[PDB]
Amino acid sequence: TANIPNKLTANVRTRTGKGASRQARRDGKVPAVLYGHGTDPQHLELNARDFAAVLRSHGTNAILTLDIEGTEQLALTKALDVHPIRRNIQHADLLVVQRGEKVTVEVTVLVEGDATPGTLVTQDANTIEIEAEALSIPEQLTVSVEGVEAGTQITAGQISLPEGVNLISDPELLVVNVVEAPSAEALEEEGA
Amino acid sequence: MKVNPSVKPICDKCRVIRRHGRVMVICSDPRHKQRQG
Amino acid sequence: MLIPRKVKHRKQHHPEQRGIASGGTSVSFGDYGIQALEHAYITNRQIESARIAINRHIKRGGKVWINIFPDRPLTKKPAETRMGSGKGSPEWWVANVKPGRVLFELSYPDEKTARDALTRAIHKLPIKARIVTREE
Amino acid sequence: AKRGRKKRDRKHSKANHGKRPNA
Amino acid sequence: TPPAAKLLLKAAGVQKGSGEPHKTKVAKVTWDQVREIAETKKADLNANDIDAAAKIIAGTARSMGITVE
RNA sequence: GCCCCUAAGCGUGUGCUAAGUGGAAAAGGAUGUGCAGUCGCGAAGACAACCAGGAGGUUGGCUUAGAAGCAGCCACCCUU
Ligand SMILES: [Mg+2]
Ligand SMILES: [Mg+2]
Ligand SMILES: [Mg+2]
Ligand SMILES: [Mg+2]
Ligand SMILES: [Mg+2]
Ligand SMILES: [Mg+2]
Ligand SMILES: [Mg+2]
Ligand SMILES: [Mg+2]
Ligand SMILES: [Mg+2]
Ligand SMILES: [Zn+2]
Repeated sequence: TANIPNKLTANVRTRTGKGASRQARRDGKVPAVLYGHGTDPQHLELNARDFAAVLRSHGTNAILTLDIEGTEQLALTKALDVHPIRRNIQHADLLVVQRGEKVTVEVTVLVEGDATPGTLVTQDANTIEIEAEALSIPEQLTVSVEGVEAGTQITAGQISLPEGVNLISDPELLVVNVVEAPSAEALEEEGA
Repeated sequence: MKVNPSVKPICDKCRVIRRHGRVMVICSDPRHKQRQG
Repeated sequence: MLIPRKVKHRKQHHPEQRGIASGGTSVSFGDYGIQALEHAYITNRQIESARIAINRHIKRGGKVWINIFPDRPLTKKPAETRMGSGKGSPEWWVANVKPGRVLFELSYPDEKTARDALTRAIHKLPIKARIVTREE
Repeated sequence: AKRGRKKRDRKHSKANHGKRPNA
Repeated sequence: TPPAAKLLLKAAGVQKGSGEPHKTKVAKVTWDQVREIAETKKADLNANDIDAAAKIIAGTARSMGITVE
């Protein structure tokens, strides 16, 4: 597994603060900070359409090559501020990474498969914490529940990781709990 | 005729139309015939 | 009905209906949820009504979480009383709901039935709400 | 009744700038 | 030719089937018994081979909660 | 504030509204119309219309007076 960086144009911000930031978002740009082991925070604007499309295609942890005044820098999406109501990206934290660097990242665990017919699959962890190379970060880990019967408890230690990928979350975390499907009687008691 | 603020297609043969500024549902089943008002 | 077992202060100032919810704004237990778009006091009677609507629609084979508990008391004075003579006795239990707050969550295998069930619940609530998923 | 409503609504005129005595 | 479900009933030795196809297993029926039902149903099936006809009969066994092994 | 009552624009440029909306109102209902943006299918003939096929095990188990795809419950297989 090896991901190619996605190119985004970025320009250094002339002004900082909420006034400047609100204007940037109104003109369709998202403010971002780039910070790094090199301890050299840069203040950037990204195009909102382009950045959003990258996140749709490659998930929250996409690897980007930023073009800053003509200098290409490799960076990883560290964190996103998303407005609870508008669902727009307000701000991005970008971490500078060199190739072959270990990065701790939270990845999305998808559930695939037909559980046994009387079963309900409940997912208790949306996410797991992983160590991987900058370029080897899987965009999604899939666990299969295709066969498990009631009572089974898929834990984080039981999920397939590609080569290079290490588990930082402790193995005892429940990712999937499989339970026998509630009766109508149990629905009526739950939350009464 | 049903006359209600909410008019909904009751079966898959119900068609929503606008006629003379009213929303209406016309259908082959005369029970489902209804008018916004 | 959901009532707290005890409260330290049985007569409280009204909860303030200001600001966007800073906590509980995402679906954390189920795959679908109801997200508030308006400020309201949601009472325990409305929560019960909404939850039973969801249960009836799915019949069985699903799980409903209620992310909101009505622990805020609202008082009422006895009927036909003049102003004054002390604060009324507690009468309603409400949750202070802010826009962005996820009120109900549902896990169900079928998306179509799940969305319909949550719509049935929304019509029971005093506010405007939308269906939200775990996905971005 | 409509009297109260109409009286208060007239505050939203350009000249009142959204305020008026007695609402 | 008699109903395939009734042939499964007589092959399993039970008088009524499961009310919960998945949550119950009234009995067990060898693939050999299923193949014999297929051969005796050959005048009433779309299948080309007896193997496919037996798979058809095994579909009926699933829907009525009979284990085929 | 600037058509006339009524001093000053029936001002200029580009759009929007058909409701006299403008010149009151909620939950909610709704192929109204404009602008922008995700995603599906399509010249390997899509969407609408019309011609033809839509089936065999089988009336799938259970429940019932009965239940044959079409009260209800469980499962939802296989073949040409
Ligand atoms: Mg908080
Ligand atoms: Mg009144
Ligand atoms: Mg004049
Ligand atoms: Mg003017
Ligand atoms: Mg003119
Ligand atoms: Mg003019
Ligand atoms: Mg014009
Ligand atoms: Mg008017
Ligand atoms: Mg209105
Ligand atoms: Zn109809």
